[PDB]
Amino acid sequence: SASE
Amino acid sequence: QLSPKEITLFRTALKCYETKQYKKGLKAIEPLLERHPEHGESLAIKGILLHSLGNTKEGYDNVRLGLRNDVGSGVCWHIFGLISRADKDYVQAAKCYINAHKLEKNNSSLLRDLALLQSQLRQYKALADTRNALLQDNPGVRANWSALAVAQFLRGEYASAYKIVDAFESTINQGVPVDTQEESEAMLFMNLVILKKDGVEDAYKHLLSIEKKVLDRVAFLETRAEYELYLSKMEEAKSTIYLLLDRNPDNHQYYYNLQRAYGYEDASGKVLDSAEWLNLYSQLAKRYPKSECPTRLPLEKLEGDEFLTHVDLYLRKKLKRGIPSVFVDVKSLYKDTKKCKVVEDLVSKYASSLSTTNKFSEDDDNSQIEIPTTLLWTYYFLAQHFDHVGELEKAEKYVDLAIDHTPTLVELFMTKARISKHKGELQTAMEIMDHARKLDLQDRFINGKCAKYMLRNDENELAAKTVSLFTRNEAVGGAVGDLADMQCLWYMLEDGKSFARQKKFALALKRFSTVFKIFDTWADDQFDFHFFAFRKGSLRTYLDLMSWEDSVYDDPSFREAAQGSIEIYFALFDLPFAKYSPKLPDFEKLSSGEINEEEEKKIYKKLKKDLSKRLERAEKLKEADKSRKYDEDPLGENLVATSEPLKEAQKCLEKLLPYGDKNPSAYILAAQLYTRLKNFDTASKYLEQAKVILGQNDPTVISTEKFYNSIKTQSNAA
Amino acid sequence: MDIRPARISDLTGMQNCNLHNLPENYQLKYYLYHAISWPMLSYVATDPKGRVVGYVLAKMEEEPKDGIPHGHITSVSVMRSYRHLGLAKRLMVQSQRAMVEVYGAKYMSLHVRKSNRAAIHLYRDTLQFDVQGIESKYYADGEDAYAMHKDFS
Ligand SMILES: *[C@H](O)CS/C=C/NC(=O)CCNC(=O)[C@H](O)C(C)(C)COP(=O)(O)OP(=O)(O)OCc1oc(-n2cnc3c(N)ncnc32)c(O)c1OP(=O)(O)O
Ligand SMILES: [Cl-]
Ligand SMILES: [Cl-]
Ligand SMILES: [Cl-]
Ligand SMILES: [Cl-]
Ligand SMILES: [Cl-]
Ligand SMILES: [Cl-]
Ligand SMILES: [Cl-]
Ligand SMILES: [Cl-]
Ligand SMILES: [Cl-]
Ligand SMILES: [Cl-]
Ligand SMILES: [Cl-]
Ligand SMILES: [Cl-]
Ligand SMILES: [Cl-]
Ligand SMILES: [Cl-]
Ligand SMILES: [Cl-]
Ligand SMILES: [Cl-]
Ligand SMILES: [Cl-]
Repeated sequence: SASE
Repeated sequence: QLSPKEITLFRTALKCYETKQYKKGLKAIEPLLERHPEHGESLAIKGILLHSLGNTKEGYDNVRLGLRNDVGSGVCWHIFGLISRADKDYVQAAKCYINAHKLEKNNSSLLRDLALLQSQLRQYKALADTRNALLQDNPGVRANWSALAVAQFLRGEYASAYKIVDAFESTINQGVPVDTQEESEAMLFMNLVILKKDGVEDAYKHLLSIEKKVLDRVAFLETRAEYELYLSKMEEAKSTIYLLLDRNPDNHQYYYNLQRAYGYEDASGKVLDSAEWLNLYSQLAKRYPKSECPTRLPLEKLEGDEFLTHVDLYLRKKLKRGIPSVFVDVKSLYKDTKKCKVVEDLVSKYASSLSTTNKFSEDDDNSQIEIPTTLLWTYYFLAQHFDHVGELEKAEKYVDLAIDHTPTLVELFMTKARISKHKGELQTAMEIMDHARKLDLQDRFINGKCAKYMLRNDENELAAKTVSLFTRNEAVGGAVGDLADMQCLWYMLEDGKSFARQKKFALALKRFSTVFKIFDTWADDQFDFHFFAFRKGSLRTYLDLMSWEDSVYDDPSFREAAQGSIEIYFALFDLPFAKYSPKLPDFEKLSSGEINEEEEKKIYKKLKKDLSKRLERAEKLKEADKSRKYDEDPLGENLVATSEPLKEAQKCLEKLLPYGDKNPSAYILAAQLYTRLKNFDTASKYLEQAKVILGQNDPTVISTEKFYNSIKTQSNAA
Repeated sequence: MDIRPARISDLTGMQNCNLHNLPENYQLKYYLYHAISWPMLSYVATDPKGRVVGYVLAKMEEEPKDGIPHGHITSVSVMRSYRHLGLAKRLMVQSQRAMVEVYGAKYMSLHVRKSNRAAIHLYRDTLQFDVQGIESKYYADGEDAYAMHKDFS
């Protein structure tokens, strides 16, 4: 999962 | 009017707005204002700057005082449009933009803006006129054509939609790209327009002709099968649906469709050819065994002995693998309560077979083989079964059996907590869930379950400390404030309900209001997409957006929050001590009215002092937010202190009423509201509407009518 | 279980699934941005009642690394109850096929925190991703990410  | 030194200064005002940091701007306006106060545009530019770095009514005044001065001038109307828009006053921004454009007919960006506002307000008619005017202004860009088509489609004006898309598509004889994906979507949208206007027969033909242009192969094939099933072109549907199962054999609807295409199943119920219906599914087991659907689905419709044989084969399958999901899977069969008994008796016998042997039943010892750790999973199944069915004693014996076997397995403790919850033992449910969490500190899920159980037990701060392990704590109000920022509906609801039932009303209102804010935010998020969607060209998806939005407030969570708020607003109206959020023991003394004025006076003095400290505490919180712009002004208490809770309850009711027929609780809340408002004819109609559905001998209905009777006969005297 | 393309109306249920299962969260707007920008890349697993129970939230790289188009998983998770079934693997294959067919993606990439044994065993070993390298302090709590990257060829 990407972290914004 | 007309000065040449101020012109270079008037411009720098606007440019500073354009460039943000409104600070410089004001310094370039103020000089020309306190010596010329009658120039509307000047007053206007002033305002939006004071609005922009905030705040807020300071601006709205200068804007207004400016706009009332210049009749007249698009610049004034435009900045009134901007601030109304920023403040989410969309019906008024539209009105400002129409007037702005009617005074500056050559400024096309006003229209580009108005279109967004009108799309939000669902003013489909006026939208179409705006989109049309934009298409005339610049027919160069495909997006303007798409936006007029979609707008027209949204009005049901399908023919006008068709002619627009058709016209545009012909002006590209060469190509072929264009975007390609823009074109693919343009076609699928066009095929929607045709289906909507010329019906299925034509739409099928058109779809078959655009096959080469369509990139979304799943949309093509799914859309194709729907048509082919509709036209009774069964043989073609057969082959198409096989193309879909090939792509994805885990899509339930594909199966019901393949069955329908074989004629083995009606569009509603599965009849007839009970024998060949099975057979197809058996063949479908040749659809690579990498899919559970061919054996799981028929379980829904099978019955009698053929069910027993297959459910047996299915259960053993999932038991030998040690699948913890086995009960959640079979669970849905229990809708009939005949299969439930069958499954119960089947896996009960499983546990005692497995008594002496390691083989299910009895005749399995003739086919030999054994299994070591199936009892765990059998026991775990039985534990979930009996919890579902409501035994609880049997249930708890089974989890215990499972935990004794392997005490390190998280799920076993999850189930034991629920069983405790069902027994009404909240404190130990909470302890057992914390033990479940302890067995897996890296998993946010079990963390969440734990916090929920804590909330159910009214341990708010413990819950907030627990979830603090997974949140981004940097702002605002720690874990709980981040959970609000990230729109975590369930936590705000459980927290709010917890505060409510401890009579900590200000907090309850707070948490519920956060649910309101999350929904409002959702409703508002589409806004930029009334532009962005046509720039990407995602027309069918845009359509889905618009209709999702149209009913976004028709949700369990929003209902629960609104309901909760109204009930507290009712208490706020009824009890004059409710606003002090008294602790439960003080709430009950004051509610029973058996105490003297000596004790009553004492309780109030205490309640007041405690409120002072909460207020004092909230100021410190604000100072901390601010020193870190847009703050929050009631970290807790502003809501609960309202001068008239009825009005607030009324606002809470607004978005419940359109869905009243399926959620008649809305109507009953309404009745209770207008009863308190002394407005009995509006009260009785709502109560009647509620009586019609569900009613007559409904508990909530009669207790409302009793309350209704008590207040209406109280207005008079005799 | 029922795996199928994601629709607008089940975005909130993807968000809720994300919230329950992952420390990295987004507001709904960011889901919408995925739906409008790449309307067929995301998939969803639903329970017998229709609610979202697993998902993959996919996209194509807005700013293409070196001009070659490629996909990015931005999120994938399953409720704890429906894990170990094949839900994630299946959601991943559906989403990947679409990246290729609709956008011409030549590869896909994603981030996993170094300690997520589960996710690694899923991409590295059973979906055949390669470890591209390591991105220091990628997650908010400071943990390192593995950049994973699967080439379509
Ligand atoms: C950016 O988004 C990438 S990293 C984020 C991933 N999400 C999460 O970490 C949180 C929540 N969701 C999950 O944790 C799920 O476990 C994931 C998403 C990781 C996978 O769900 P699922 O259980 O459906 O995985 P699968 O479909 O079966 O895929 C194949 C597979 O994985 C395992 N497996 C992974 N990890 C373990 C562990 N620790 N123990 C046993 N098994 C594991 C399998 O056994 C799989 O099947 P297989 O037969 O081995 O191929
Ligand atoms: Cl800024
Ligand atoms: Cl109007
Ligand atoms: Cl109309
Ligand atoms: Cl009309
Ligand atoms: Cl109008
Ligand atoms: Cl028409
Ligand atoms: Cl025909
Ligand atoms: Cl086949
Ligand atoms: Cl629960
Ligand atoms: Cl529950
Ligand atoms: Cl546009
Ligand atoms: Cl753009
Ligand atoms: Cl409800
Ligand atoms: Cl959470
Ligand atoms: Cl965004
Ligand atoms: Cl649920
Ligand atoms: Cl859940």
